[PDB]
Amino acid sequence: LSPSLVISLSTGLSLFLGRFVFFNFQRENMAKQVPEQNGMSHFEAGDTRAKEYVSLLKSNDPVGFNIVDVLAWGSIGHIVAYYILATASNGYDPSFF
Amino acid sequence: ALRFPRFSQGLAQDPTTRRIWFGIATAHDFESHDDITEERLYQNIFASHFGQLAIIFLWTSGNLFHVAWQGNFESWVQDPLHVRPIAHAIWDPHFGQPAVEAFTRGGALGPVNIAYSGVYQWWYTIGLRTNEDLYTGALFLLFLSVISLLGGWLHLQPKWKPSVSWFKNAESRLNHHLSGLFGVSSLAWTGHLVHVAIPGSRGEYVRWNNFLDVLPHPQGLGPLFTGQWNLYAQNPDSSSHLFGTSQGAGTAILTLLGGFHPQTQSLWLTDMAHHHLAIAFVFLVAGHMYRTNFGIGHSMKDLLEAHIPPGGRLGRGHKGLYDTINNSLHFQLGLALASLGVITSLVAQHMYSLPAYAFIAQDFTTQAALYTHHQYIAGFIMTGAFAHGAIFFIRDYNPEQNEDNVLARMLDHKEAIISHLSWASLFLGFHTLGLYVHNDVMLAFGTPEKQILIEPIFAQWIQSAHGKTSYGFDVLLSSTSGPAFNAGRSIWLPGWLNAVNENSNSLFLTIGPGDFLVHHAIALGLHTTTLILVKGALDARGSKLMPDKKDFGYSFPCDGPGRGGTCDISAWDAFYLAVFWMLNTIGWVTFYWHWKHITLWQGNVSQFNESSTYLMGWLRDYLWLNSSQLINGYNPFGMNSLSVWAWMFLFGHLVWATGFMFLISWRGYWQELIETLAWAHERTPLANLIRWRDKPVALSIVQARLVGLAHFSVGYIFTYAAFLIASTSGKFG
Amino acid sequence: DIAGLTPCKESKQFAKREKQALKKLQASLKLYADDSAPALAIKATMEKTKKRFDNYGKYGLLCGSDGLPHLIVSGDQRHWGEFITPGILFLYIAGWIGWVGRSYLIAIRDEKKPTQKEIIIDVPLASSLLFRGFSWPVAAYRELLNGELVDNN
Amino acid sequence: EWMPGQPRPAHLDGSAPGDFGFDPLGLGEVPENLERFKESELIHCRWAMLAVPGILVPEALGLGNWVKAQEWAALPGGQATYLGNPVPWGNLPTILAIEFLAIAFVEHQRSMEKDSEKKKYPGGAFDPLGYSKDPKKFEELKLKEIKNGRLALLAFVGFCIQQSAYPGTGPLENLATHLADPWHNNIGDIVIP
Amino acid sequence: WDHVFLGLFWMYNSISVVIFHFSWKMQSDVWGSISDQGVVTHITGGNFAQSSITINGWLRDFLWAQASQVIQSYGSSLSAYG
Amino acid sequence: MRDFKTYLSVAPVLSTLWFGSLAGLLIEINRFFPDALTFPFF
Amino acid sequence: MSHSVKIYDTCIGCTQCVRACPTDVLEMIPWDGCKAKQIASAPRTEDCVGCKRCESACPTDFLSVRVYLWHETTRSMGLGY
Ligand code: CLA
Ligand code: CLA
Ligand code: CLA
Ligand SMILES: CC1=C[C@H](O)CC(C)(C)[C@H]1/C=C/C(C)=C/C=C/C(C)=C/C=C/C=C(C)/C=C/C=C(C)/C=C/C1=C(C)C[C@H](O)CC1(C)C
Ligand SMILES: CC1=C(/C=C/C(C)=C/C=C/C(C)=C/C=C/C=C(C)/C=C/C=C(C)/C=C/C2=C(C)CCCC2(C)C)C(C)(C)CCC1
Ligand SMILES: CC1=C(/C=C/C(C)=C/C=C/C(C)=C/C=C/C=C(C)/C=C/C=C(C)/C=C/C2=C(C)CCCC2(C)C)C(C)(C)CCC1
Ligand code: SF4
Ligand code: SF4
Repeated sequence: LSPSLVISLSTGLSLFLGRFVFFNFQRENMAKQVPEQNGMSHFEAGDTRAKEYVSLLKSNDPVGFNIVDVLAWGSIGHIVAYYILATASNGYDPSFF
Repeated sequence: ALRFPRFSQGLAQDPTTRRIWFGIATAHDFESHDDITEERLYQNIFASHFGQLAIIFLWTSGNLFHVAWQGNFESWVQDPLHVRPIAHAIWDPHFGQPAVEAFTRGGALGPVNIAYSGVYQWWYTIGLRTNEDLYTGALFLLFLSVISLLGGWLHLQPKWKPSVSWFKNAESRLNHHLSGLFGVSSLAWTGHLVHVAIPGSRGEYVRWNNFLDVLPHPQGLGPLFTGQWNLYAQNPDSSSHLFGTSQGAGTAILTLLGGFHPQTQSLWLTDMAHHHLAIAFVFLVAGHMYRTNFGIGHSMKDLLEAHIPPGGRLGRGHKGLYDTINNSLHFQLGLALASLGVITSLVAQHMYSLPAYAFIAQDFTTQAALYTHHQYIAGFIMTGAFAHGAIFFIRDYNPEQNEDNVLARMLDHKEAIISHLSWASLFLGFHTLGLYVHNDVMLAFGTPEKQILIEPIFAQWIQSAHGKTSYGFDVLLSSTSGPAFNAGRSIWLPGWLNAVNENSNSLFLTIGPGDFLVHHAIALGLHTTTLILVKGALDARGSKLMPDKKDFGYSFPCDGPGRGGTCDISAWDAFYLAVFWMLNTIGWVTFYWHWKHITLWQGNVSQFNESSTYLMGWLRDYLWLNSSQLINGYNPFGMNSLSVWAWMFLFGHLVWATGFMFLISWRGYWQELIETLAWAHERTPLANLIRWRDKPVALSIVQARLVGLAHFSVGYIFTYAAFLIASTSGKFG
Repeated sequence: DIAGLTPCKESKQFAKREKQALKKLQASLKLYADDSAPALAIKATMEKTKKRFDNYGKYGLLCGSDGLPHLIVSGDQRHWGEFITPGILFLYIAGWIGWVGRSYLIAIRDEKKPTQKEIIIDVPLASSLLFRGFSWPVAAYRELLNGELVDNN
Repeated sequence: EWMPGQPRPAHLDGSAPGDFGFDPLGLGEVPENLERFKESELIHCRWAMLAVPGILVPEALGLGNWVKAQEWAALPGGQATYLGNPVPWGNLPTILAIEFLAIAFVEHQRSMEKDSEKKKYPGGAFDPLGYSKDPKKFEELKLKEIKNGRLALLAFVGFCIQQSAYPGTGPLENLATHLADPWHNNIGDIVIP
Repeated sequence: WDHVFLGLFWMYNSISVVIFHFSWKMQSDVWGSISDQGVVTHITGGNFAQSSITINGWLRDFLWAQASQVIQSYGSSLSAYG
Repeated sequence: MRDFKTYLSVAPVLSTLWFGSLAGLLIEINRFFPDALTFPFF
Repeated sequence: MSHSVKIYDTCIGCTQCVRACPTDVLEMIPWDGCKAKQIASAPRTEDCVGCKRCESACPTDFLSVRVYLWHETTRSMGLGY
């Protein structure tokens, strides 16, 4: 196939799914899941390196789509695209049935 | 404290000699020390880990340096067969001249020891070819040891001392270790295989000089970024390929073809590169799971809280278990040791059946030593896992924070678990011993046909399900019309089936009724050792005889002769009893392995198939028959190179028998003897001038149990190691 | 031919083992006159060996490559008499013994000094309860159904 | 009641549509769990209702069966066919991509609603003929939907089991085999080979 | 009582060494067979003088060598001893 | 006679009688049905 | 630097714990929590050897006298030399 077209299409579809379809569920799950030790969060327990970067996660997007979500969903898209490319290149693998 | 040991005020003021003993066995138990806090304990653990890494690196560097300086690696590379590896030279002033004669092996000019650790094959496979490479590797490992020591010193200084909450940041640590320590390291090893080891196997010398000039593929990184990854699997090495030379070589980098290399009888290097690349991908993916400072990810606390089955069949589920597993170091240590022992047994069972290094399948003594070593290591590590679980139960378990958990419910129904383990062990022992005694009696009476020989139909069916065709089962991977066979037909099935169906390697050996009996004995040993360890862990906090055992610590001698007698009532004593059963189980496993392989290598598997079904066959055809050259290491007529193994054999027998007195004879007799000895020294002229500073006392009960167990284990290991190496070196196969 | 095992009545090695046994027995027999008691004992032993080998051949046993019969416990209906039928018989007898012992322990449970009925067995009650284990599966199944088999403490 | 002469479980009172008091394992003790089970059961039955003609009709029209229609994706470079005509864009990556794109965001809006009745029976644009306006006929149609859907689930179990018993053939072929001579070819032959 | 229990093992050890000494010495230097010519051939060939001075000699030429008659007794009249 | 029967009902004497009867039964069965490896009656 | 001998309130008042002591560690003091109007006490635990004869004679369900082994001296190790 054409690597550029497949990679762009898969990354765009993954970012679309993350921004529109699976955004509210993900946001609710990160709201419910916060790492805590002994009943308190990692940073307030005394760990200076466990502070959450509120500047990096602040975004001007209307829904709150920040750079970390872009990186994660782009990773999903790139992985899916490379899986598609490597499988389509190989004219084998569970084909004899 | 004002006296050794300085970490214990109670031991420092002891006027007896046990202080000198007890300052040794309590030195690394920081939690029992004086005036310790949590953060100091964690920092001491960190520094000791850095030290342990330094000693590991130094030991590896010493191995490389001694092989480079006194070994014959360069001459072993040219002729991997018909050349014995050399570990290090021998300089013994007590040596006689025939000892110098008999120990001059290889191309060496003096006495040398023959390396049985397999480091030669491992270094030859991964690209090392000359002694300067070994010198450079030893220097690099020494530098790594110095770096680890410097880091351990640095991270203890008040400026760089980590906080306790930093150690309890489990999510970030697990994410980094899964992605970086596992994924990135496997990716780097893939890079080493692709850039150096695989071209080295094809006759190309790739070092740091030609590192940036030699292309691993003719097409470069283009097939990596533009899709079409299969261009890295175009032409693999041929069946007529010779290792280390360009004859029959290929240009493929990542392939999935099963089986072994035809010449080295080991797995393909390209297979290993693809395996480590896939493992790197999987671990790098898995290292982005848990939450960190970036907002996304999972919280393992809420992961444990959420998994509660409705209906209350598990109580409160895993509620509050994160706090207990994070706050307790012994919980983490027990889980780490359990997993490490399981994968160490996996390493042992997978290296002999699927050898990983060139020309290591032909080296039988190396394979036997490696298997026995790693299996004993795994047994000891599993015993330690259970012991540290018992330690956690005594020390770190909080019943108020663990109410109705999946952990408290173990203590709720501990009687059922212990009784069912007892039933399983008793049933296995009863029936296995009965079948063995039945076979021995039947063959003693001249009627071998009346034996009870049960074919392991289940495991044979499993072997047929993996592709073996020596049993006639037409099942998956053995029938040509199955969907499992048809799906993987074109990728790896021909090589895998060729390796499996070949009856010369250790891949899926043919098994019979003796294998059935010895596997059931193995199950008996595993179940009994688990019974002892689980009983100790679950009765560590108390029982009906001693309801307040938790107040007496992990290791205490007894609770007096009251209530009928309370010897060996602590969980430490349960560990001490279970060490014997672990040693017996590993002895059975390694006996089975060594006898099956020493009958296969001779091409005389009928001897094992006909003699392993009764215990007299084990005693005669394995222990008595294979020890002739071992005990003939030195005789009145002279000596040979097996004299060291005979001496170590007798040494192991002696030190195995010496622990019997720390285990049978007990303290009061020796104390009453020491009293008379002290009187004799105090009343002997010219000897009252010399007086002791520490009052001589007998060995403590727990101390004597540990000393006897240590002598017992040393005797076990040294005796079996001497017998194994002498049997497989007097005849190689 | 399960698991690559030839039947014992069509195995050359089985007949070979019988030949070695008979040859050794004849070598022992040659030392005595045929009308003597040791000769008669040896002849009886040889006849017993021949009957044993014939029975093992005719029973349907599968003989391995070493000439010895191999039992199959996988549940194959051709070899249900090697493990499954003797296993059922053993389970019946063991349940009989266990049920009789449990019934005796229950019967002497509510006495003034029950231990005196354990060191010294009260024979009439034991002989009365001996045959109660003949129908042990039915009694055990009903007791489990009525919740009398287990004790809730 | 599903089983006459048997007491009803305490969780079920018969008020629900299709509430015949069948819960031997007691899965629906928790009321919100029971509501989730009602929604999941309704979705399963509706999917099987869409399934059953979608399996029978292509077999009746001579286009293969419901297992032939998935063979093309197994073949390398397979081409899908509709009504005997090959769809130009009918390849496995494109079909899977459009299925993931459109099956999501239609299963996502279904999870946005929080009303349990609207989660089961949304109405609005999904009820254009006004069959839910009258309440008595609404409950009657609820019961009819429940019963036909349970029948469809049983039919799909029959589909899977008959495909496992007779590999690579259609359910109507099995029906014709039964109708050829019913006293000889049926479940009995596979239940006792 | 525990002193008696400990001394039982040591009496066992002493008597075991004594009977091993007796067995090997009479098998090597006393017991044997007389030929018609007049020569004497012992059971173990008089190896007590050179082998019994080492523990390896006791392990090999006495235990290992003479245990072949008890481990190979299966199938014969001495199988009860095995 | 009652005391002697009580002595016969004690644990070792009763165990000896029971196990001797069982051993005799097993020995006679092994004489009349020798060399039994399978259950061929069915 | 001595074995820790502790008395709990479940003590009946039997003096067997005191009579069984070979080093005169325990004694009987007045009390009001039992019929015997007395309880055991351990004021001389510095001479305790740890023989646990005292808790081998305690008749309660579990021991009202408990000896926890601890730091050992010349008189706690039973050394006459
Ligand atoms: C990505 C960067 C990173 C890396 C590389 C590491 C790496 C390490 N950390 Mg971790 N750590 C990290 C992030 C990281 N950490 C962070 C962010 C935190 C804070 C939250 C911590 C907190 C932390 C603590 C508190 C401690 C460590 C420890 C360690 C060391 C473990 C001991 C060992 O060497 O394992 C070696 C293991 C492997 C390389 C892989 C696993 C081996 C598998 C199980 C076996 C299979 C492999 C294969 C078959 C091998 C073949 C062998 C060959 C001969 C053929 C290791 C150096 C310990 C320490 O520092 O000791 C000095 C420790 O005490 N870490
Ligand atoms: C090699 C000899 C040996 C043998 C046979 C046993 C046997 C046993 N061990 Mg012991 N053990 C040994 C050495 C041995 N141990 C050593 C050296 C140690 C280290 C101190 C231990 C420590 C130990 C621990 C810590 C535990 C055991 C337990 C067990 C039981 C395991 C389950 C099972 O196999 O039962 C099968 C039974 C047998 C093999 C023994 C009976 C032999 C036959 C069947 C007798 C039948 C009687 C016969 C008719 C003779 C008549 C007697 C008389 C009239 C002449 C079993 C009783 C575990 C347990 O209790 O499980 C319930 C357990 O918790 N053992
Ligand atoms: C009266 C019959 C009797 C019965 C029904 C049971 C029942 C049970 N036993 Mg117990 N047991 C008995 C006697 C009995 N036991 C005796 C005499 C002993 C001392 C050796 C034990 C010691 C024992 C152990 C060590 C274990 C059990 C276990 C078990 C359970 C599993 C079965 C099994 O492991 O058997 C194994 C049985 C024995 C080891 C052999 C002894 C049984 C003899 C053959 C029969 C006793 C019958 C009696 C003397 C006859 C009197 C008749 C009356 C008319 C006077 C099961 C609840 C296991 C467990 O708890 O797991 C749940 C287990 O670990 N039992
Ligand atoms: C809601 C709404 C809304 C708006 O407002 C309006 C409207 C639109 C109107 C509406 C809608 C509607 C609809 C769509 C409907 C549909 C239906 C269906 C499809 C059903 C099925 C249904 C279905 C069903 C019952 C099914 C059944 C089945 C069966 C019997 C089967 C049988 C069989 C056969 C023969 C043969 C083989 O061998 C076997 C089997 C396979 C077993
Ligand atoms: C501004 C904005 C916009 C735009 C946006 C965009 C356009 C974006 C893009 C984005 C992107 C574009 C992203 C990406 C990402 C990616 C990443 C982050 C990565 C991934 C990857 C990875 C992670 C890896 C990979 C690999 C390799 C390395 C090789 C081997 C294989 C693999 C695949 C594994 C709009 C207009 C809408 C609106 C307004 C605003
Ligand atoms: C005391 C204690 C403790 C400890 C414990 C231990 C030490 C344990 C061990 C454990 C163990 C040592 C375990 C093991 C396990 C194993 C498993 C779980 C396995 C699995 C497997 C599988 C799942 C497989 C599968 C398969 C097959 C069959 C083949 C083919 C492929 C596949 C993969 C599919 C702790 C600290 C925790 C806590 C406290 C208490
Ligand atoms: S401590 Fe023991 S002996 Fe003393 S009064 Fe209490 S129960 Fe009696
Ligand atoms: S342990 Fe011995 S010395 Fe100490 S209080 Fe008890 S009886 Fe007295």
